[PDB]
Amino acid sequence: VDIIFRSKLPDIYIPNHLPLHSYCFENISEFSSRPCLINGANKQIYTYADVELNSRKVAAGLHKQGIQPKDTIMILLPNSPEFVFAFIGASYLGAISTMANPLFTPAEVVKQAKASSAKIIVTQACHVNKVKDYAFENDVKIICIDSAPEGCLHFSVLTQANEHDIPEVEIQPDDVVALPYSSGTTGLPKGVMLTHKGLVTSVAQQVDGENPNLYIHSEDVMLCVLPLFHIYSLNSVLLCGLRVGAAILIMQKFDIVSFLELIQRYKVTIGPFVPPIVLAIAKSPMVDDYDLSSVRTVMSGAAPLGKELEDTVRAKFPNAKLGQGYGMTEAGPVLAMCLAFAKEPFEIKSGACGTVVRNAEMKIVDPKTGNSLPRNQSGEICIRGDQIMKGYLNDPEATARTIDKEGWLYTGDIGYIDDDDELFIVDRLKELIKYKGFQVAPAELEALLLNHPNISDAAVVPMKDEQAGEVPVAFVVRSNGSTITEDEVKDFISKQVIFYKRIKRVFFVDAIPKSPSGKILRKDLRAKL
Ligand SMILES: Nc1ncnc2c1ncn2[C@@H]1O[C@H](COP(=O)(O)OC(=O)/C=C/C2=CCC(=O)C=C2)[C@@H](O)[C@H]1O
Ligand SMILES: [Mg+2]
Repeated sequence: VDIIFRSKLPDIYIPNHLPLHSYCFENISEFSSRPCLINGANKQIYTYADVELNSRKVAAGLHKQGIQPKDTIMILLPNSPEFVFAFIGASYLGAISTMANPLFTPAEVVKQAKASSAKIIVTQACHVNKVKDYAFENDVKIICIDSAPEGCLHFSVLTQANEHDIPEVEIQPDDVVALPYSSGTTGLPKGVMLTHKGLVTSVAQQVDGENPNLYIHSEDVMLCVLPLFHIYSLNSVLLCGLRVGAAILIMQKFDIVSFLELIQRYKVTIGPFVPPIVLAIAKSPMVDDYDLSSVRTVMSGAAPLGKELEDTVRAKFPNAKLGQGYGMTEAGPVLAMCLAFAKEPFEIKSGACGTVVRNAEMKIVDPKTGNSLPRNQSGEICIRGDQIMKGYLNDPEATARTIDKEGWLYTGDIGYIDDDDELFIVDRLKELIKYKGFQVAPAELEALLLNHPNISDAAVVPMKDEQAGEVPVAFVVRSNGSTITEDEVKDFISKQVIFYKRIKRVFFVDAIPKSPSGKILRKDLRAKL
């Protein structure tokens, strides 16, 4: 029998039959006039009424541009009001947003555009070159938020549409609304189908209930420095923020001065961070010149945090409850959330990544035997609930290997749950590398390396790094007679991938250690490194 773990919070009613926009704006009448989005770039403020109206206008505009229910748009933008309007606009149409890092290489953007069948790409003028040829050859519309080059439209073509022209639509709970990409537990990035039902469930698990797990209210100011094109910010900052009527303070890029100035100036109360930001707060001499006493909740997620950096937060944010959230794109994303963040807070331990969310089930499974494990025993973390993905787009085989027929998602993460129902992640079974919280799929890099005429075999694994958490490193077997150097391997990769996917070290070996099936012995390589 499976040994099942649950939240210390009771299950709540979740209205996950509601479309995502209907749910997130369910209580909008209570805070219609309140600030919703604050753009750090220009200090422009949109109210809740503004954001709902602009999203509806954009929905009508997208319809006019040919977006029908179940069609997909690609958002290729930094954090911005336009990102939000495009995302919520598509939701109103029963359509799908796929989201991508605007700093991706042309090849990376186009691969995702093709895989997702995006009909429109929403971007900035400076990135049109990345997609223009592909878009022309495939009649993909390009919409620019700043200025429109030839063969492109301006975003005003969407915002100038009449909100009353949103077509009648019957959106279903299992309809897809968001399509972030993730490599999951092995292989290449895949389209994660996140549904209305799924995202409503995930948001509710965090912010709804008499005692919400993550207590945020309509007088809070939440920093949005994490990228909205990744699921952590998209769900836990934007969607959760909207649901409770919080103000969301958007930053386009991290820089330490702007970060500190915005916190102090706007009296930021919620700080959703990742470990590199925590480390920057730890190290920067200028931090002591700022008043950070407004911050009442600091969360770290996306990568392990550690003890030294937890001490940093305590010292630098004297009024804050500090803790972690643990998510995975396929999981909706939140698996566990620090109960110190609750309206009636629970005691927590350092190094814990939270307690499994309410309205969900967790088990810990031994990879060797397949047996479910009791408390205080490490194994693979698995989760079950309405919040998880529908599956991978056009990839039932990968879906079947990732979520079983009893509804269990296998995370590829190793951890244990203690007597206080606190979850600790201790290792990663899956091949995924995390650079500053960003996914680096070694299979992608390995495919590139094997394409080189002078490389016989290759394996990409994480190496521990202070600044980035992990960096990708390559073990490379040179072809016979090859003299390819570390720098030459690095340059070959660097010309083809976004910065964070870059190989930081190459180790040249005679053979890549492999299992008798033909699979890389990655744990052995990590032990060596
Ligand atoms: N807290 C964590 N500690 C150790 N590791 C963590 C943690 N959170 C995520 N990870 C790692 O990233 C993987 C998931 O990567 P992915 O990019 O798909 O998703 C994410 O990283 C999402 C994280 C997140 C979302 C919402 C939120 O509120 C708090 C955190 C996990 O399987 C695990 O290996
Ligand atoms: Mg319906």
